[PDB]
Parts: sequence; structure tokens; C-alpha cells
Amino acid sequence: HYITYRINNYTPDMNREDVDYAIRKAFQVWSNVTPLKFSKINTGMADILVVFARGAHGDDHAFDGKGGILAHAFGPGSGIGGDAHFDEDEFWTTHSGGTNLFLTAVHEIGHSLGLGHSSDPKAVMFPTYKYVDINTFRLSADDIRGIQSLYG
Repeated sequence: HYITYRINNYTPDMNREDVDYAIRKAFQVWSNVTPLKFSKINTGMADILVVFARGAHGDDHAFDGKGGILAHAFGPGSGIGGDAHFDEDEFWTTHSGGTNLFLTAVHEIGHSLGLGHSSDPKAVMFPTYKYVDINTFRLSADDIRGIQSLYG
């Protein structure tokens, strides 16, 4: 049972190979905590679809870039497999600012990929993005199962 994993739209910030390994971490933490796998697959949409909406009303009138909601809603099932849009009302800023580097992708995508809300204080379980040094990057209990076998 193998699953496809990819990240559409490469954020033009650093080296493709450099960021590639970084952005991969986000999907990794969510992968190792879920019954699936990530392999090299061509761009043809499968399981996860990285969707974005900025500037011009993507698809239809709506505007996601600062004019809707912080992070995407809906989880794995019905509302698309799992689309996580980044850079809309936060932008890539200092680790101690709006968007805490690609790290935010972990929690961000958590909404689309899974839906382990929990809302537990004194941890990242909360619905809000919790800062975390890339060095000490890691997920605590609960969240590990909050996505494992979601809508299956």
C-alpha cells in the first residue's frame, strides 16, 4: 500500500533542493503519523493536491489572500483529499513572526491533510500555530493519532 506525495507550486525563496528537503519534513511528520508513504511521483494529482489562491480570485470570486480564513478548513474526506494553501495572510517571515518558516506547513497542512483539532493547551494541540525551532522540530502525542487513520 503505497501513497503519492508531492508539493505543487515551489515557493521561490531558496534553492529548490534546499527547500525541497524542508517542505518534505512537513509531510513527513504527517506521514510517519499516518498509514501511508511518500514516493517520487510525477505531477498528475493523487491523494494530496497542493492548491493555492492569491491575487486574482482563484477559480471563482472569493479571494483567499487576506479575506476569508487563516488556515484552510475541511479534512481528509469529501472536501478534497487534502489541500493546504500557504502564503496568503502571513507570508514567510522570521521564525518569531507571522509564518515560522516552512515549519508552519506541519500544522497548516494539518487542517487539510487531517483534522486533529484537539485544542489542548500547553502544547501545539491548540488550533493556533505554535512556534517551534526547526532544530527541535517534533510532534507530541495525541496529534500523532489525530491524523493516523482519518476518515477511513
